[PDB]
Amino acid sequence: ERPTFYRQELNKTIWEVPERYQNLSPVGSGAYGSVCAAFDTKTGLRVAVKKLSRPFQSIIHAKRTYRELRLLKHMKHENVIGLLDVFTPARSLEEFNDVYLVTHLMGADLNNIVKCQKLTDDHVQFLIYQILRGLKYIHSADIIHRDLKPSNLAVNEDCELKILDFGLARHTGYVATRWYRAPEIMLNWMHYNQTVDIWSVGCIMAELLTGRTLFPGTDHIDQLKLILRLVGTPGAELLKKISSESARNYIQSLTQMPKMNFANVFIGANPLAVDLLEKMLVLDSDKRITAAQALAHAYFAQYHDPDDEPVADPYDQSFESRDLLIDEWKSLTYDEVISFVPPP
Ligand SMILES: Cc1ccc(-n2nc(C(C)(C)C)cc2NC(=O)NCc2cc(F)ccc2Oc2ccc3c(cnn3CCO)c2)cc1
Repeated sequence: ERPTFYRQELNKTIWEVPERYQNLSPVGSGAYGSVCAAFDTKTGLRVAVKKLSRPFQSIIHAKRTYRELRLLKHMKHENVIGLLDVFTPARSLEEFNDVYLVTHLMGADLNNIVKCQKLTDDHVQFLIYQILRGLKYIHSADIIHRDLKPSNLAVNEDCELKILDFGLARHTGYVATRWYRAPEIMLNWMHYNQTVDIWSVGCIMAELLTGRTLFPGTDHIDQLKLILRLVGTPGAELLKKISSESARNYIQSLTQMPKMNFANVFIGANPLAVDLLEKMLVLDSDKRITAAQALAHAYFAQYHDPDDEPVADPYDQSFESRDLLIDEWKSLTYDEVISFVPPP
């Protein structure tokens, strides 16, 4: 049975939602959509609702819409956002033009937790453990997040964490994606692997330990300069792996920089935290630690449980290779909306 919908304007966006979702309030807004917090009067819990902006306006938007809904419908893990509800006011494919996605509202993002709580080393252990646990699951579905940063980590007052991706394309509480980006993806060095996300985790962990952005570059050139000042310039073995000629010629043109000893950078940190950082912030991603390996690191001895670090069910990404028209991406999305089944 179709719920009763109501309409409401909030910060210039028109929201049309089932009456179960009330007290809508803004969380974030950018070119691709907006997110509000609300109260779900069915369950008595707070939820976040994402409305895609004109999701079938172009091929790239239609495919993004479908990708997000496919992925959110698949994610079933404690440390990753999951889909509580997906709805449209439209009563048929013909009038389907808006998609809304619903998840459990977490207290805050990882930035706001730093303002509120004083993160001891135990807190850092627990928070990074959960990121890696969620990343192991995500990577096991052959998915790379690519956008990990503190604003994409949702945290409650109990310091329980979930990975999400706002996906709104915001630019200047601003947190730049580039500050957490591995150099090999930022500069298109080579066909990169899943451990670009581990680079991001290292940057986040560093910031949780020190209170400051590890590499706050103002553009990609300054970003790389800041990175190489810590980890040193690529040596011969890694340069040869930079298969982009333009990228390699640029790196080879820079003044060589020595690698720093992280024990002298992260003064007073748990030695095991320093050791993990040294394994995540490896320039050569063939040598960078994976999420599964990092979960086994002695830094996480208090939390690590190999029988409770689950992997994902097989995720069918054959849609990624298809070249479809807007109306075809729209119809596949509509199918996925209609087939959704709430979790129990
Ligand atoms: C084209 C594209 C775009 C994105 C993705 N993508 N990829 C992932 C992976 C699996 C890779 C991590 C996740 C997603 N997408 C989202 O995470 N979409 C956000 C979302 C979805 C909802 F259904 C409802 C609200 C949403 O936004 C929020 C915002 C803040 C929130 C919550 C909760 N707490 N808090 C903190 C404040 O209290 C939720 C894939 C493709």
